[PDB]
Amino acid sequence: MYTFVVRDENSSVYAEVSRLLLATGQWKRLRKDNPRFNLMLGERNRLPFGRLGHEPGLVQLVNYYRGADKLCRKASLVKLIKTSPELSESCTWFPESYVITDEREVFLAAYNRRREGREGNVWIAKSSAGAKGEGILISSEASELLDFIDEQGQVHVIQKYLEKPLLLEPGHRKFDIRSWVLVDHLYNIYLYREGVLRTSSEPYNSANFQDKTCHLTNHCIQKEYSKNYGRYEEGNEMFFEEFNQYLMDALNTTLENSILLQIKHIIRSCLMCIEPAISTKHLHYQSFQLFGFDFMVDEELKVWLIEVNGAPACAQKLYAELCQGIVDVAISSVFPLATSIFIKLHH
Amino acid sequence: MEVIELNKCTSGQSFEVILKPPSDPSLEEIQKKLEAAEERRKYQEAELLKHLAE
Amino acid sequence: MREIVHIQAGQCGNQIGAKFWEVISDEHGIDPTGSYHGDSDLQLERINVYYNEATGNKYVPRAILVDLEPGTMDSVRSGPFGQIFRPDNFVFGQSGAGNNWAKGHYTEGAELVDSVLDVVRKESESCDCLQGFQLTHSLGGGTGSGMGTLLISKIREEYPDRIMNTFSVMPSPKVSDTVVEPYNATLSVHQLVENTDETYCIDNEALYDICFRTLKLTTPTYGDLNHLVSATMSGVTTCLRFPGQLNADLRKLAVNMVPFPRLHFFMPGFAPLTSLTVPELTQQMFDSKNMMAACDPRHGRYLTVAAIFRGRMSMKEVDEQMLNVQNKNSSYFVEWIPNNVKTAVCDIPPRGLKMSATFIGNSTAIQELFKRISEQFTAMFRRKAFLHWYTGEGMDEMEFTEAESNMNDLVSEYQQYQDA
Amino acid sequence: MRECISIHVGQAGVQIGNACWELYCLEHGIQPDGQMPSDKTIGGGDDSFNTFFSETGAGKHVPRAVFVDLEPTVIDEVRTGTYRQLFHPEQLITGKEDAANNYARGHYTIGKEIIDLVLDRIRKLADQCTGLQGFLVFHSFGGGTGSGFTSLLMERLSVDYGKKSKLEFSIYPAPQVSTAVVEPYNSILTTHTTLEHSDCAFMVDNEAIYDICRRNLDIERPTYTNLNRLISQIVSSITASLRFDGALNVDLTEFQTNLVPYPRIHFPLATYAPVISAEKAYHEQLSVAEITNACFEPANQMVKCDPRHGKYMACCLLYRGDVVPKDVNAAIATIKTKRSIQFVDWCPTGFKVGINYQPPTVVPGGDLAKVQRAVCMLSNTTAIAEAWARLDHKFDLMYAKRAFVHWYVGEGMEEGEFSEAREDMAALEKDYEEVGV
Ligand SMILES: Nc1nc2c(ncn2[C@@H]2O[C@H](COP(=O)(O)OP(=O)(O)OP(=O)(O)O)[C@@H](O)[C@H]2O)c(=O)[nH]1
Ligand SMILES: COc1cc(OC)c(/C=C/S(=O)(=O)Cc2ccc(OC)c(NCC(=O)O)c2)c(OC)c1
Ligand SMILES: Nc1ncnc2c1ncn2[C@@H]1O[C@H](COP(=O)(O)OP(=O)(O)CP(=O)(O)O)[C@@H](O)[C@H]1O
Ligand SMILES: Nc1nc2c(ncn2[C@@H]2O[C@H](COP(=O)(O)OP(=O)(O)O)[C@@H](O)[C@H]2O)c(=O)[nH]1
Ligand SMILES: [Ca+2]
Ligand SMILES: [Mg+2]
Ligand SMILES: [Mg+2]
Ligand SMILES: [Mg+2]
Repeated sequence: MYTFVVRDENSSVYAEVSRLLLATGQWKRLRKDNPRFNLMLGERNRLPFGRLGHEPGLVQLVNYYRGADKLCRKASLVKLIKTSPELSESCTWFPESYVITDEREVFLAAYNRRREGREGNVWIAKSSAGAKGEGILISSEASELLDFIDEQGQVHVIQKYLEKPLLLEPGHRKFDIRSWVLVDHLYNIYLYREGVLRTSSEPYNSANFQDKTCHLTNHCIQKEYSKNYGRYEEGNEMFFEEFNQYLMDALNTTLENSILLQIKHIIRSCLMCIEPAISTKHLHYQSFQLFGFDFMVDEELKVWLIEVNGAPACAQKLYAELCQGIVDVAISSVFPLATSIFIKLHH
Repeated sequence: MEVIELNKCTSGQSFEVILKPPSDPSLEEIQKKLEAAEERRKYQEAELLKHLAE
Repeated sequence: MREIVHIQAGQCGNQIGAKFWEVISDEHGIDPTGSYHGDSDLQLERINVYYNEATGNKYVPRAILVDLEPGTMDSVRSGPFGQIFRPDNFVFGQSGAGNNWAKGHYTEGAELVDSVLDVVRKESESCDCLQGFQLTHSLGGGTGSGMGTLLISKIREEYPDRIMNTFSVMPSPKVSDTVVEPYNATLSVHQLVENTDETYCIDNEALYDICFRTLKLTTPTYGDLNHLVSATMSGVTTCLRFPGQLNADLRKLAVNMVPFPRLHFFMPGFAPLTSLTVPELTQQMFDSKNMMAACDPRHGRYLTVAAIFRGRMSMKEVDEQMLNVQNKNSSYFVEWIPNNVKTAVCDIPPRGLKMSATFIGNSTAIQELFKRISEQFTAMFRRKAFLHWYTGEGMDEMEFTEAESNMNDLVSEYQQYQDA
Repeated sequence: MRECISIHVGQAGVQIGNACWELYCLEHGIQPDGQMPSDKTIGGGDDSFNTFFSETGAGKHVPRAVFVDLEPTVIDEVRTGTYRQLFHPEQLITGKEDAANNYARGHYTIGKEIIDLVLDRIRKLADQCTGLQGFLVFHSFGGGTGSGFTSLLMERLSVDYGKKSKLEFSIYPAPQVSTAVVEPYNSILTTHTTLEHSDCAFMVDNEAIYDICRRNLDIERPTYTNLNRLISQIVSSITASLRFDGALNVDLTEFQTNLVPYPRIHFPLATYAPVISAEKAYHEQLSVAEITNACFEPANQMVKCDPRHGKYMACCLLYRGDVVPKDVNAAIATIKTKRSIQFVDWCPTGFKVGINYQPPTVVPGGDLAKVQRAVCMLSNTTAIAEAWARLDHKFDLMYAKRAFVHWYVGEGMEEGEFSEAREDMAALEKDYEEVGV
């Protein structure tokens, strides 16, 4: 049969993956340091890529793409989009972002440009360290944002805040879309049919930007600091069936046409840009990886990329269907035994 | 893509190409350590022989 | 590293040694008279490892036959290959050892040991590059255990820089001669733990079980057990005796098989068991039923393994099957010694069989065997039963308590390394 | 002209040296009896090939080499082989008992007894040199002789010829083709001991050469002969600049100048293309662009690692055969567009290129097909640190339990040497990390 090792003890998705692998009866689970494995569910930090693919008589596979971090760290993503010809600074689906090699000087210029017109000058300061939904300040004055940046030790990026976001009703509430993507060892790009909408439970407000719950749509922040949680939709999470129904009823369009095309395009562009850097097609070991893409949708039904998560958490209701899918497409394809849930994004 | 310092002969050529620009222990110690190792080994052998003698 | 000096002591030692010499003499094309009638030069390339080239192009085993009784050595001299051995290499007394370790080690054996060492010295002087010594003996009797261990100690004193290798037959009540076998064995193991580099643990319990429940022999004789032993000794010495990519010698074996100095007791294995594809060879030789030490390797872990496949086979499938067995039995190999399994192939199969495989494992499951001995020891020693046999030869109870402690310590070290 | 002296230590070094000198004789037109009909200066000369061959009055061309092994059989094969009369009997030095895969035996107990004799033979060769550049040292990491005795010899050479350059060709151990369980220990022990005495070292991972043989030569189970003929091709590429008329890497100091910006980071990665089977009756001769691109495929590297995830400090392309600069430059521009080649900021992004018009030479009746053009790339990249990491980890697994340590202590070493060597290796990995990202 097959062997696999677990090194990311606390990750929901791959906890379930190992559960199902063991349940198949044809996979053994060794100790974390045992080198004779077929499959490594690796750690998120300092994963020893240098040691894989050196065991004679062992085909080795790992659930992470060495080099994918360039896509999954904020400043790294901004530099990738700015310096990569495949998706230049002129690419329309990523907000105007500046790293702060420092880009403060070139940011002040676009800020001055902002000032001339009445158009909004709202920005959002972001850092990769603030995973716990904190470390962000939204204000129209740049001096405040820069003072915050200096007060915080980590490196940051400033983004243009989407002052006119697409608002759900009833509620007048903001949201973001999480799409799950699986890249297998052949670099097929599979988009999970089911995505989620993390919805701001408490209505949006253009006046004050310190209203953190109506401006920041994160499940944890919404659960902790929002008075109503699950009022409009269960768990502050909407799924594509009802969201598509709402799109039809309110805007007379479908999820596939108004949103999903742009999402597929952005996923394909990002993952094709870095393919030459991270592909394992001719490597002594193989990689697959699951990504969580986060999108905003503005008032004009345009889709914007916010961030890419390389260590994504799933949605409780979907864990079962997606995890199995992983096994079927990422693991069992390299290690056989014994209608699809994905969309192949061809290239 | 600047080629510089082209050299040719009948056996072949060599050259350089710039695509972008930039942005001991003495013998005494040897003998000493070799003989320190040998003294450790000699001591170990003498310990073995002492044990065998008892 | 060329010449090996072979020593067989006591009844069991000399019987298994005789069978070893006739088996390998057949393999090398040497007949009972010592003349070479083989067909391949590969039989003679490294024949000096075990044979001296005498006058008239005769080959004489570099072997010394020791006993405190003349009987078994008389029967050896009378046997098929009896005339092959060097006449003055027979060294024997008359009194015997009475299955008494003290007699072989302290009293009777003491009188004969210097004569033995004189013969050993003469054999070693003629050696271009002496590897060391291999001794065949049992641990349950008196001459093999007591006098063989005394010999090992004196030889180490004279040749501290040579490899000491033993084939040591362990006692079991299933093939018991006397009730004092555990005593003799425990006292011997202490000696072996200190003065040998490699010991092949030949367990009479395992040999009996294999003869009874696998070869279907209803009543196994000593010869039946010996046949298994000689097959194992041929297999385990194959790479020393024949040219191969390995270029094996006793010291390289010790260095690569013994990670900790005291844990140098190997479980041999053989396939097929007699009185076949590469997958079958691999599966059988790793099967507990094919183990010569009566221990369940599924009860411990392999520190190191060395295996030889003999016959005309694809080395590719041998590699594949060895890797497959390691992967399907991953839990039974320690993970903190990388690449701890070594394999070789020899194109010359043993007599009558076209494919065979021999296995050497340094497994912590060997602790079971020592536990078995220790318990049997303590059950008598707690009552001081049969001690007078040994105190009458001058021994004290302290020496028994010391041997007991050393063997229990050995067991605890094996247990330590089993829990990685 | 300035002579170079080859030193082949242990089994791996001796057999690789046999392959190399066979290839040299084929490339220079020297027969197995040492006669070289194309040589018109008898008993002497100033030619490029004279850097590797001295001449006798009888017109015999004799390698400037010594072969050392603590055991005699392998060098016995040279004494009684096709090139028996090629070497002077004093060039082949053997003992009686080997190091038993034990670095301590090679370095301390057995090696100490033979170091003076080897140095005397080496001095006998050096005294015949008007100008001596340095030494090329062939050995394995894994063997007891190749590790311990080589380290001892390197220290003594530093003492005796401090001015001279020392280049290494080192076989990095692989389980697919291995002899000892303790090969990691030896590997680290010798590296730590040799690091400050070696100016530039070309590591060849047996795993990479093995897989290249299996894959490109369709050899099910490669032998040491297969591995060594491929290695000899690579080594010949590296030394052709020393043996032939040229402008690039024409002396041993140039290897350090061109490839090594820091003394301790002196392990350049070698990549070679094309490797094509002689047995394939149908073959498509590859262009300059194709072999140059192959130079950036991990599958063609002498060590398996991913240069995409490291940084370059130097890059040198050594072509042989039908190659003109035009094609090289075009192919480089293409590759630069299509590949991830990041240099360190404190070095220029450039390639040094050498072209020898003579196509690669193959042993008649070998597995390597004759090709019209070939290329060996030597790039000093931090990605090679992967190898060190791999090796160190194995060391750590055993040393945590002190497994096998008693064999080394029994020869006179202390555990302190183990921990000291491992600390030096940790420092080396730290250096590679600092230069790279
Ligand atoms: N590529 C290649 N590797 C070899 C060759 N011979 C041995 N090796 C490798 O070298 C390592 C063993 O070292 P050896 O050179 O055989 O040992 P040694 O230098 O003679 O030292 P001793 O232990 O005394 O025998 C293993 O990793 C082998 O795989 C060879 O001819 N070619
Ligand atoms: C079954 O009868 C055998 C007898 C042997 O000797 C008399 C050897 C072995 C001889 S040897 O001279 O090759 C030394 C030796 C032994 C084991 C090793 O591994 C654990 C290694 N290291 C290899 C590695 O890295 O795995 C080396 C034997 O096994 C091929 C089998
Ligand atoms: N430029 C912008 N315009 C409007 N809203 C923005 C924005 N940038 C970020 N946001 C809001 O920030 C919220 C969280 O940001 P983000 O997701 O980048 O932080 P994060 O990575 O810590 C949480 P996660 O990685 O789980 O999605 C989103 O809900 C989004 O609405
Ligand atoms: N396997 C095997 N064991 C034997 C043989 N002869 C004796 N033994 C065992 O060896 C021990 C007896 O010792 P023995 O060799 O007879 O005594 P010694 O002559 O005094 O050394 C007991 O465990 C016997 O079972 C034999 O031919 N084969
Ligand atoms: Ca000349
Ligand atoms: Mg995040
Ligand atoms: Mg008896
Ligand atoms: Mg050797």
